[PDB]
Amino acid sequence: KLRKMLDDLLVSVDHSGNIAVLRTPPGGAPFLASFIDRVGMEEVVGTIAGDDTVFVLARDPMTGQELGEFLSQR
Amino acid sequence: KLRKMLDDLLVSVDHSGNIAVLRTPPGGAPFLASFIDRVGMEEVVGTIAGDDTVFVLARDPMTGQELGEFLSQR
Amino acid sequence: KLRKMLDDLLVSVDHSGNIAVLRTPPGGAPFLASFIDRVGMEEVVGTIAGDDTVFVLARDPMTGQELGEFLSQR
Amino acid sequence: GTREKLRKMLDDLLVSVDHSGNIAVLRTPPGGAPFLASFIDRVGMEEVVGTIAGDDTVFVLARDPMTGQELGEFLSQRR
Amino acid sequence: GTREKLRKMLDDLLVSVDHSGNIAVLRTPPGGAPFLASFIDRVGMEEVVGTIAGDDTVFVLARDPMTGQELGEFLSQRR
Amino acid sequence: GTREKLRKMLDDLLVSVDHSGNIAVLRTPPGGAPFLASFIDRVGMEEVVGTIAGDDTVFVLARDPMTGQELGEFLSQRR
Ligand SMILES: N[C@@H](Cc1ccc(O)cc1)C(=O)O
Ligand SMILES: N[C@@H](Cc1ccc(O)cc1)C(=O)O
Ligand SMILES: N[C@@H](Cc1ccc(O)cc1)C(=O)O
Ligand SMILES: N[C@@H](Cc1ccc(O)cc1)C(=O)O
Ligand SMILES: N[C@@H](Cc1ccc(O)cc1)C(=O)O
Ligand SMILES: N[C@@H](Cc1ccc(O)cc1)C(=O)O
Repeated sequence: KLRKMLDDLLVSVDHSGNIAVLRTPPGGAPFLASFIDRVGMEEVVGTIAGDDTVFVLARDPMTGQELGEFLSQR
Repeated sequence: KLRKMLDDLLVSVDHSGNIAVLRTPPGGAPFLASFIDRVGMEEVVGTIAGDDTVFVLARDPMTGQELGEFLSQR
Repeated sequence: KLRKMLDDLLVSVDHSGNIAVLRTPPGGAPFLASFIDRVGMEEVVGTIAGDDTVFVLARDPMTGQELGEFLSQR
Repeated sequence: GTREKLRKMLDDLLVSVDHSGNIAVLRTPPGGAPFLASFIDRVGMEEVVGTIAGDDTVFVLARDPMTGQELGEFLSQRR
Repeated sequence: GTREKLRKMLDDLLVSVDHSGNIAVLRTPPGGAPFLASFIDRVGMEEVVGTIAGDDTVFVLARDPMTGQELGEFLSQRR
Repeated sequence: GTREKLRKMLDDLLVSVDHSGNIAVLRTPPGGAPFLASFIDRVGMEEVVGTIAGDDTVFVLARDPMTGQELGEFLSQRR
């Protein structure tokens, strides 16, 4: 469950333009991001995970702030 | 040849705003992206590869959709 | 010091839209990016590092060009 | 606390443990290896010389004379 | 099919093979190591305890009593 | 020049060196392991079979019969 992953891994959410930024604990980004990819959300154009940072690309016309609010809401 | 790399590695292309998103098979993103970097395309501001996802940043005024169409066309 | 890291690691800076792109020597991206993260700059929404490429997301209304100019200026 | 945290990390991320020679091999779910390995590093195991995470695999190097197997067992007992 | 795919992977990604002790070391082109290693994991080699990919290098741990060299040879013969 | 560059790399990135068996283990600051390891690869050490970088850790495999320790010492002497 993404909801469960998000309580353990989502340290914070931020945004700018079409991107939602998710912060995780150290090394957490690929574990969280690949789980997002498996959910298969239509508004999620794609994700890239660094070490502690995920960039999630929102499908126009959704903004990165809206997208990040939906992930933070879970 | 990028054309050849793209038939073996490009599972799909997507976009939003100034970003083209390329999906690859598992672990394929850095192999595909670094090969894009070596091509040296003026409209490609840069790329970042995750595991199975490449973000390619299009130079304004080109959009991520146009850029992704040119890569998908190869 | 970020200033010192930037002379050793910043090969070039580029931009498009809300993103500043930093190029590093091979494998340098996570070393440079995590150091940016530790600085904690309010306009930096987040960073993701690939191998030789950092994407830095600028907080609206700052552009990726302005942000990249401030990093290049250090 | 650190121990309760390690135990929960291991329970949620450690799919299996294996070994060969002085290496213990941890398997995780997809993307999980840096998350798990980062934390292991942070607990400060004297018997661990170091770790490297891939995507779903960690190699944990055992400090001589300990073996990869013994390392693995130590970790399994923390679950 | 899996074998034809492994063979093509190896032909296109394996620049060289080397070894030391219980480790086989695969070299790839730039960025190629996770692509190759992911696939190796997926073929299910019983003689492989696990793999870790860097950027252009994979370490493949051989299951005791097999050696890194023997592993390498097995892989070379699949090309 | 390559040597002055290696020396500066090592001085700035090598927090510590350790070993077990045929592996030398390099510790770096955060994110530093691919930067350091890339460069090591590029200097062409005959005694190095290969390297893999994580985030803050590199495993350097020593070419038989050299040991992880001896490798480490060689690198320490370049600082
Ligand atoms: N936040 C960036 C930079 C980073 C890289 C390595 C780290 O250990 C920490 C941060 C990323 O996750 O890609
Ligand atoms: N698509 C993201 C997340 C991801 C990370 C690890 C994976 O194994 C799979 C997907 C990326 O490539 O960075
Ligand atoms: N520039 C991209 C692609 C890349 C990946 C692996 C490399 O070795 C080089 C480049 C990134 O840094 O993610
Ligand atoms: N098991 C290897 C190879 C791998 C790479 C990428 C993957 O998505 C999956 C597996 C590692 O974790 O490095
Ligand atoms: N060979 C090592 C170090 C390396 C890191 C990044 C590179 O781009 C190249 C080499 C690895 O694959 O981890
Ligand atoms: N030391 C391990 C685990 C690790 C992963 C991510 C980190 O940010 C820190 C440590 C490695 O370098 O792979």
